[PDB]
This record gives sequence, C-alpha cells and structure tokens, in this order.
Amino acid sequence: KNTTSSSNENPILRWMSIKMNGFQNELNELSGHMISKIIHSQRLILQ
Amino acid sequence: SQEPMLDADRLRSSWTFSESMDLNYSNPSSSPNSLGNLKILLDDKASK
Repeated sequence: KNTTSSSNENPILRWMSIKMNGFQNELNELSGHMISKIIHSQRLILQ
Repeated sequence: SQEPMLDADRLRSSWTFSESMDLNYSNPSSSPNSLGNLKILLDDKASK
C-alpha cells in the first residue's frame, strides 16, 4: 500500500525488528558468556 | 610453588584470602594466548 502495515507489521516490526533484537541480542549474550566461559575453559582445563 | 592443601598451620590456614594476596595480574586482562607452556619456568628460578 504501503502500509507496510496495518499497524501489526510496522508495529509488529515492534515485533519483527525487536524479535530480531531478541535474536541478535540472544546471539549477542550467548556469544558473550559462551566466549568468556570457553575462555574460562582453556583457563579451566588447559591452564 | 606447592601450597598444597594444608591445614597446617595455626588458624587452620591463617592466610587463605588470597588474590595472589593482591593481583589478578589483570594484564589488561584481554590476552588469551596461553602459549602451551612450559616447565613451569626453570628460568633460573629453578636455580633460585
């Protein structure tokens, strides 16, 4: 139309871009703590 | 240097704190290479 949308995809880019923030943030956080934990595994097993 | 486990001596460790008593030596820390090393370090510390 566009609209793009009908709130609910513009305002569910409040979902979609922010579900992309839950996803990109999820990879961010798991990336962080996983990276530092494995860093504390070469610390914790090797070192 | 070997601590190793004691209990010895006096307050059953009496030191037991023990952040290298003061360090982490927290280089930046930011330096995870670890070199696969070594002896630990003869280094004349063995000669010490």
